[PDB]
Amino acid sequence: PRVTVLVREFEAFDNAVPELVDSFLQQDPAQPVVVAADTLPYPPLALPRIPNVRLALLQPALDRPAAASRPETYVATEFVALVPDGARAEAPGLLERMVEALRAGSARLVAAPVATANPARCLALNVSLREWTARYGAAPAAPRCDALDGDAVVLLRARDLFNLSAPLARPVGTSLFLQTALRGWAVQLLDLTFAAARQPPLATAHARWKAEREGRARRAALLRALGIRLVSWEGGRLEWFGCNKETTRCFGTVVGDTPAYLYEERWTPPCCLRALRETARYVVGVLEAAGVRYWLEGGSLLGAARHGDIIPWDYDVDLGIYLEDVGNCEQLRGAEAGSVVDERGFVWEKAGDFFRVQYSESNHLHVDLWPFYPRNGVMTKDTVEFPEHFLQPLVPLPFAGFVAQAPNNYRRFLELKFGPGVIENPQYPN
Amino acid sequence: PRVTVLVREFEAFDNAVPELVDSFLQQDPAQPVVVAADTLPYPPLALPRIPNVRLALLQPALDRPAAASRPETYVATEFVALVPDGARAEAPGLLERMVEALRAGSARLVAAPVATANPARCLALNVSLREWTARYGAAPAAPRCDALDGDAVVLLRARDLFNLSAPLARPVGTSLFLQTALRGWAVQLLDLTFAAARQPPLATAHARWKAEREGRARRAALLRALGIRLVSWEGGRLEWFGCNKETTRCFGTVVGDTPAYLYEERWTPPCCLRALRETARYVVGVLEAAGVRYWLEGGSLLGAARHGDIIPWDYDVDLGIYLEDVGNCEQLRGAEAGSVVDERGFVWEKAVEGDFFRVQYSESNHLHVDLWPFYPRNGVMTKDTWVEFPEHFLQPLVPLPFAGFVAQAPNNYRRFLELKFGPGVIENPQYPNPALLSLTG
Amino acid sequence: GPRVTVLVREFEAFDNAVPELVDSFLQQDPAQPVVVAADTLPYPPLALPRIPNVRLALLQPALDRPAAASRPETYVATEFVALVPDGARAEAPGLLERMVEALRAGSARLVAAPVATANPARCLALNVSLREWTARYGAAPAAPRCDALDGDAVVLLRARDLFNLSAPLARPVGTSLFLQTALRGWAVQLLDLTFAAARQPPLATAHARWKAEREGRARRAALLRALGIRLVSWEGGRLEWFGCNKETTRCFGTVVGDTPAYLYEERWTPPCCLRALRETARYVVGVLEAAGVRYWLEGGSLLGAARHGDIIPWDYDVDLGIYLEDVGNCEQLRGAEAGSVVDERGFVWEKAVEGDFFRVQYSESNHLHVDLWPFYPRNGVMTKDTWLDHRQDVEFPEHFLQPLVPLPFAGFVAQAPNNYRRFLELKFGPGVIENPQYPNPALLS
Amino acid sequence: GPRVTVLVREFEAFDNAVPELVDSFLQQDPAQPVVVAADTLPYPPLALPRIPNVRLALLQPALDRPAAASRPETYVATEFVALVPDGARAEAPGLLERMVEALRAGSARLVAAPVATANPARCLALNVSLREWTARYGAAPAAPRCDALDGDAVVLLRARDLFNLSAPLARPVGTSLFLQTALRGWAVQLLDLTFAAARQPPLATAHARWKAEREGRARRAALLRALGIRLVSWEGGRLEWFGCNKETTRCFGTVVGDTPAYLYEERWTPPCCLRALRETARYVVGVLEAAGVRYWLEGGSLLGAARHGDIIPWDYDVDLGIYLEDVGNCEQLRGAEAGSVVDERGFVWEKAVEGDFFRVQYSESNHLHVDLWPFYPRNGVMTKDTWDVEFPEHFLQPLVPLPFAGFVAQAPNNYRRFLELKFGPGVIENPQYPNPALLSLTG
Ligand SMILES: *[C@@H]1O[C@H](CO)[C@@H](O)[C@H](O)[C@H]1NC(C)=O
Ligand SMILES: *[C@@H]1O[C@H](CO)[C@@H](O)[C@H](O)[C@H]1NC(C)=O
Ligand SMILES: *[C@@H]1O[C@H](CO)[C@@H](O)[C@H](O)[C@H]1NC(C)=O
Ligand SMILES: *[C@@H]1O[C@H](CO)[C@@H](O)[C@H](O)[C@H]1NC(C)=O
Ligand SMILES: *[C@@H]1O[C@H](CO)[C@@H](O)[C@H](O)[C@H]1NC(C)=O
Ligand SMILES: *[C@@H]1O[C@H](CO)[C@@H](O)[C@H](O)[C@H]1NC(C)=O
Ligand SMILES: *[C@@H]1O[C@H](CO)[C@@H](O)[C@H](O)[C@H]1NC(C)=O
Ligand SMILES: [Mg+2]
Ligand SMILES: [Mg+2]
Ligand SMILES: [Mg+2]
Ligand SMILES: [Mg+2]
Ligand SMILES: [Mg+2]
Ligand SMILES: [Mg+2]
Ligand SMILES: [Zn+2]
Ligand SMILES: [Zn+2]
Ligand SMILES: [Zn+2]
Ligand SMILES: [Zn+2]
Repeated sequence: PRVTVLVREFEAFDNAVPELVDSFLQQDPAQPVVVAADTLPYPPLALPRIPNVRLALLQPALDRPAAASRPETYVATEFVALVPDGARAEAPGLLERMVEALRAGSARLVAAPVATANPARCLALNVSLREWTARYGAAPAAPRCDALDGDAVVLLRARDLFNLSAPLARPVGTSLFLQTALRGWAVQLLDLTFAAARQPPLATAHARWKAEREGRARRAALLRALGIRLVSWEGGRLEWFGCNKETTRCFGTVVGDTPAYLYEERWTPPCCLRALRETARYVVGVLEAAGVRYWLEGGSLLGAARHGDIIPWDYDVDLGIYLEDVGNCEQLRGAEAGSVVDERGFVWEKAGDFFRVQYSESNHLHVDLWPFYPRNGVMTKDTVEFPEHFLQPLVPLPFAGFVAQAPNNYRRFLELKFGPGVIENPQYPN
Repeated sequence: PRVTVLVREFEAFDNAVPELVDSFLQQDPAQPVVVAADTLPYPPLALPRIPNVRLALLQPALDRPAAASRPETYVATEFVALVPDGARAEAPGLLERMVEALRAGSARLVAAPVATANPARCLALNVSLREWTARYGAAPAAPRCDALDGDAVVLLRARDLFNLSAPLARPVGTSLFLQTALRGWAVQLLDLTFAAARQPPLATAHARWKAEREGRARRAALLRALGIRLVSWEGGRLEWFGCNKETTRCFGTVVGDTPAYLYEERWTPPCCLRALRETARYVVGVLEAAGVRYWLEGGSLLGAARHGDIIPWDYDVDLGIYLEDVGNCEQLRGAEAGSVVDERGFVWEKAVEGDFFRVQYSESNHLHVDLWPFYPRNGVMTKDTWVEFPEHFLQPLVPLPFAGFVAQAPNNYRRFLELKFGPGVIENPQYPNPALLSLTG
Repeated sequence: GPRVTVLVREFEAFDNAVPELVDSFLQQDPAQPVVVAADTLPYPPLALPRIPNVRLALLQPALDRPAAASRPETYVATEFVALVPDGARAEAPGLLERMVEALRAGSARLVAAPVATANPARCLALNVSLREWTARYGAAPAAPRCDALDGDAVVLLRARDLFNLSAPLARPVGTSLFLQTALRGWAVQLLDLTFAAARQPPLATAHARWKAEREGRARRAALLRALGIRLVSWEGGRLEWFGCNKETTRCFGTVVGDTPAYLYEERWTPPCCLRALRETARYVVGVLEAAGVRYWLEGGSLLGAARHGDIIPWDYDVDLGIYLEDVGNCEQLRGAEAGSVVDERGFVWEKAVEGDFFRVQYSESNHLHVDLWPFYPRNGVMTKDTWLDHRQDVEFPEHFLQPLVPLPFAGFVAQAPNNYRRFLELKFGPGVIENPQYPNPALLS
Repeated sequence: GPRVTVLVREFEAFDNAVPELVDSFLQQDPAQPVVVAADTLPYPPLALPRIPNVRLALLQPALDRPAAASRPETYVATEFVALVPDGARAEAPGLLERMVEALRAGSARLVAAPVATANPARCLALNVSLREWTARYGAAPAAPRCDALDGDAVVLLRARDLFNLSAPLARPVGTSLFLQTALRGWAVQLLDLTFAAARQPPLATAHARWKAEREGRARRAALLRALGIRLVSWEGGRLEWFGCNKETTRCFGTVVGDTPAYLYEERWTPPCCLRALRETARYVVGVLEAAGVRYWLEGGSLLGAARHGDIIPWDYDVDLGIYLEDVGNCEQLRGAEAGSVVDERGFVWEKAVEGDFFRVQYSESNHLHVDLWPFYPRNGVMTKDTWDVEFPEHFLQPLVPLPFAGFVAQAPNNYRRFLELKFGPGVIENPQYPNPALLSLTG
């Protein structure tokens, strides 16, 4: 029952890794221990320079072979225990007990909380790569859970850990369970408890603040690298890791009416959908303030009728307007002379049948406004047409968080425009 | 089929990779081809959907196994030919001709220029990790060289390529030869030319500007990641990638009197030495203008006597001054009352601790010159906090080259240094010792 | 499930196939843990792959290394370890795992697989007797279950068992390992799996082979001496000696307090020294008989003869009584009164300094000896003028010498007093024949 | 409960006072832990008290013992160990306790107390250089704080420090202990406490001392060779050598791949090998000057002369150039064209296998060598018809004196230029010592 201790989560400027390592060596002087890091920690860790204790440096180097940064190559045992900074081994044979639990149970990971101020708690977790989203909540079947929040020793087989795509990406507590929950693995939070370091790290408030800030930065870089734009929690809290008003949109220019996320087998990033909703809400309120007649058009009306929202692989919003009302709103008249950035940062342009409103100068998610005019009972443009009774009157229809205006009898309208059954038969990307 | 074509250097927004792939497949339908990218290239490359053409995405991903991001997974032949975008296969048999050249010569790498506007040139390259420097120059034994500049097809054994730490780090033209030259491997530039693509990529000024901006950013990040702080051409045309007046110094706060770079088995970053030279020259200029008697002290004097420069693993500069001259210098007078940022960004501080003065390069970069005031008492220079020495060593001072200018040193400075440090200190440098440092701490 | 560290110990630095060995295992598993152990850093360089799972363990002390750096168990983190000799190659995949599975399913603590060299391992029986400094090998009665192996094999066992031995990696490992496991009652199961031989085997030339065999023979002799094996025997009767001879010193050095050093080590007289004592006793008796000197077995030599016709197994010399008036008959004895004499066979004869007796030494260098005690009849009672402070040194009635009787001793027939039971009880006490004890029980019993 | 274990390692089986030593400590505290350590069972018998707190530790492999039996830490259950030499005696009660109090309150890893023998311990400075294979001793400038002790002292340190060393009990302990602790930068503090001497001191006769010293110097020589200490010096002098010489092979033997064995050891050239190289160079230069052969320092020899007046400390030969037209002046050189020549002082002169140069080896057995490269002017350029880059003749018109290896050699004029032509700009100022990591990568 040989288990390698692997230490990955610590701060070079303030850690208790020498105590952690010394505590395991007091129980077994030949205990295999691997401390992993991206660069050589400074100030020096000053680990014991004995063969069973090794520092694994994970970044590339001009003077090292490929194997030197592959952590599986430092681990020879069947099992591996991930130990966070702040833990120490006090009683003996605790790794042995965790191994027995793993072999007895049905969960590929077992875990023991560390008696810190934040000992690990069970969590439910779903990961939807298609929607770039990870959803956390309370774990119904605890102590069997999908993920942990807080400090714990996690033990699993080395062949399971190191066949993951990113086994030691930081923060481990986020990165590991995103990968294992996606594979359908469970973690059993055992009743065993590891003691805290007798001299804990981050004792001052300044040190904790510094560490929390570095940790938030690592978590944000991790989620961006792995395609998680949104972390949501049971109870409503949202964590965003995508585009915003001062960045570019996530996918950039489209070619052939197929954005890049479709070729990645994903749908629209949720931050982009959020920016579209708020631009739809903004434009609609501007149009209504100026007394401009508008209705939902094209795919936006289709999504409104289907689920009251933007079709989740769509990437813009379409509204129709009465051409004779264009003069009623200041931004449109401005848009005819040139680009107009208004007081809220939105960008209105004509560019030349329609108008386009972009979320911001940098973020080019947009709403298109298509002007129609009644020529003789049918609405028509000049660069397909439809009867004007569909606009007399217009009906309320929930869309993108607010109440939009839609053609009356819009299901009939939508089957006119797209064919029979379009609401019930979405054209899923493949 | 013994060679796998591997395409790493191209841009998603403007490339000729489809023509490249097609050109090799027209010569052999079964030719193994791997296009490597960090993420899925957009717009779609639309490569042929055949078993011998694979798109390798090297970034880690939540739904992929470890092997998916390891490039050797995608290659099953003895050799790899790195092919830059813009090249095209025209004459058949070029790859197998390059294999024959490799087997018969002594170079680990063989290369063929691509007939673009920037065809590959043979280069010398010396890589010193201790001094964080990559020194390029003209190749004395061309067409045997250490590195190439420009477009070439590069063939080598897959075993050799994928044993490197960063075999496909971009730019390949830079990271490959940094790694192979450090190992002492040669590349042989053959008398063979690959043709250029018939529709070349990046054919507009705007497209090339975009590509060059992105390539420069990738190179700067690569050199920092690998610890190359200085790149030179024939000892000149310096390109810096380290610290400067507006940043922190490279190694930050020193703990235990041993800076971080010694644990990394290296010497002082050359950007830090450059800043130390500039600060010493500036301080000496100020002290002489104000009429302040100074001399090189400690390891600065030792370095000056040894080779006229800072000892290349030291990280500061020490000068002695006459205490009664302190009042002559505005900055030193100001430093007694508090920290002073002068006209040119240098920070002058009075040590309340050890009773010396410290001049820092900038507010953010704490590379420093230390100033040690002494005062005579019965012919012996002494101070009140802590070795004292006879005053006659200062009567007179003598000129001594140091750090690119002429400094002042005690007369008989070899005797001076020997009394301070021991006999033979000038001839017997205390070279850094990683093994010992690993043992003592 | 099973993790096995490959550990290489048996190779020559001047000529070996370790690179091929290690590379063959890396071809089956790139992260395969491999430990090469050596006493000093091999030159020319081994040039192993400088990868974290391949390590060089140096078993030498060094000024800049902790104690752990030369203890090989700190390099092995796995449950199991496989000792692999140079000249072997990993060819079939998963052989180590099949070995782990056989060990777990069997009852032996060691399992082994031959290597397809010109000398593949073979099953042997082995008895070790430290008290008699002897190792006895024979044919395996219950093959493929053995006590020892002869020849090349991969040997797999638990790290905790290997590294709890006193000298786990002493060379030659093929000798050293099974001396330690057989003494503990452990068995090695010879499995029906075969590792392939190296494609470019080491020691390809006759000259390189010949230098390797002599270096190995020197290491084996050093190992056996270090561990106190003086004699190795094989079924068929063949003997290898590793102690005394006519041309060296005797094994133990000067004896204080009647108790030689080996008895405090809980061992008996080395077999090297006993053989020489028998050769010297046989020779001296022949000289005295040919010279017409009446002699009889004395002291511990007579007691050993009465018990089992041989030297007592913990004694270190031989004693004979002679008639003083016969001394002049023997050329060596006449010479010995004038000084030290080295005779026709290299035996050394001297008249001692202590107490009016003669001593015959096996050689000039080897001081195993026969002591000759001259007696003369006073009035029917044998006597001498100077006495040693032993309870065994007394007068005795001449009728015990009239006549002498034959009695086997040390491989030949010797002359003994008649009624030698009563003779022995008179000088040692009642029941001496039936109650063996060490030369002086107040110190060691 | 006691917190120090007395440990005895330095004694001779044939003549010791270890029974008196043990008894004296047990008299102060009958429970005092005592370990006597030896490589084999001491004979004649020590006959130590048969009590649980007195133990004999035999540090020898044995067929019937567990690995732990030969590991000294196995025998020590206390925080501290006191190494006590034979000839010492415990009289004043509570001396070990004062030593523990001294160690805890000071900043030295080791504390020591002299034993009042005829050779009481003295405080010494010691610098250990593994790269130069040298131990330099001297007077201790900051006594009572030392790097090392000479003479008889009880030494106390933590068990975890002592048994963490590679060779904690290697003999003689007085040498091996402080080589290990001084290398680590640990201090020993010589306390103002004295242990008494044994009432019946061991080794009381001249003959007994003679035997003890003979085996002790044998142990020291084997210890220093095993640990890679080739040279011991006192105050820079009184050299004591433990390497190669005129009668032996050179330390690193045959060089494969132009990389001598000492580089893989992460060390530089052994000092005995450098000493023989200086002697051979001085001799060869003396011969060539007497015979009228023009020569000059060449290659790395010139580089070492220009940099610090000596052989570069990780180089292992010496290179000189000569005028080919002058070779006939020297008898040894003339003989070398016919075959190998062992001259009157044992040096071996040979004309190269292939490569047209001459080689002078230190002796028939020791192959440290000086190479001579003959050049000849072909219109103002020096050239050898075999290939040491060709160079212009004016660098030798005239030659200049240059200190090298303890004597004055001839160098090309403007040797700074000369070296930069052959090695590249700034070569004198940019020495780069061996890089073992780079050696481990490239081979
Ligand atoms: C043992 O020595 C090594 C130095 O080689 C050091 O790293 C380690 O911490 C030491 N251990 C103890 C317990 O002193
Ligand atoms: C995860 O998926 C299940 C459906 O399989 C769902 O009911 C559950 O609520 C999801 N978990 C979270 C935390 O949203
Ligand atoms: C992945 O799993 C397989 C099968 O368990 C194993 O052979 C391989 O070593 C694993 N990869 C690792 C540990 O990197
Ligand atoms: C990989 O590179 C290392 C040098 O760091 C070398 O030791 C090893 O042999 C190389 N492996 C192969 C297969 O070339
Ligand atoms: C080993 O001892 C056993 C036990 O008496 C005996 O049966 C066997 O004959 C001996 N074998 C050898 C080879 O001496
Ligand atoms: C000796 O065996 C024990 C168990 O019996 C084990 O814990 C220990 O690691 C072993 N020691 C060595 C040095 O292998
Ligand atoms: C030891 O080294 C120091 C510093 O290098 C030096 O001052 C001292 O003289 C040296 N001592 C001896 C005995 O060599
Ligand atoms: Mg702390
Ligand atoms: Mg659109
Ligand atoms: Mg300083
Ligand atoms: Mg007898
Ligand atoms: Mg006797
Ligand atoms: Mg040479
Ligand atoms: Zn977005
Ligand atoms: Zn810098
Ligand atoms: Zn014997
Ligand atoms: Zn030498």
